[PDB]
Formats: sequence, C-alpha cells, structure tokens
Amino acid sequence: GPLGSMSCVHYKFSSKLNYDTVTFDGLHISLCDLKKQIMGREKLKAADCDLQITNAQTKEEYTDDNALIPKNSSVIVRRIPIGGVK
Repeated sequence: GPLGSMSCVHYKFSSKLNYDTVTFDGLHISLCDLKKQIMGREKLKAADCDLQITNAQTKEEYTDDNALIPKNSSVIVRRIPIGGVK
C-alpha cells in the first residue's frame, strides 16, 4: 500500500482468490471496525452473520470485536453465522 500515512491490511476473503485491502488510519484496526468496513463494503448480512478473521501469518484468530489487526498483518476473512443458523 502507499507507504506513509496509509495503513493497509491485506485481507483475503475465503470467498476470494485474492487479497483485498482496507486502507485505514493509524497502524491497526480494531476488529469491530475491520468487520464493519468489510461487511458494508462487500455486502454482508450482519443480521445473519458475523465476520470471523484469522491471521494468515500467525494463524491467530480474532474472536472479539476488540481484537486488533495491524497493517503488518495479512489476514483471512471468513464469514460465520452469528446465532441463528448454526
């Protein structure tokens, strides 16, 4: 991504063959914001699903919305159901 005041996370969706990129400010993005950006971006149903993110590099899963993903982390985005369909 643009080196400087941009912060870019390479996130590949499980539905995608490629990594996509959220450009955010700061250094890291809280999962709540990370998911909320992506859900609106890609058109996810947040009424049915939540967005489950796993790191592709460390393999760490981001379970809570407070979990933070830095631009130095390329993560995998998995769509999971909230609490209806299971």
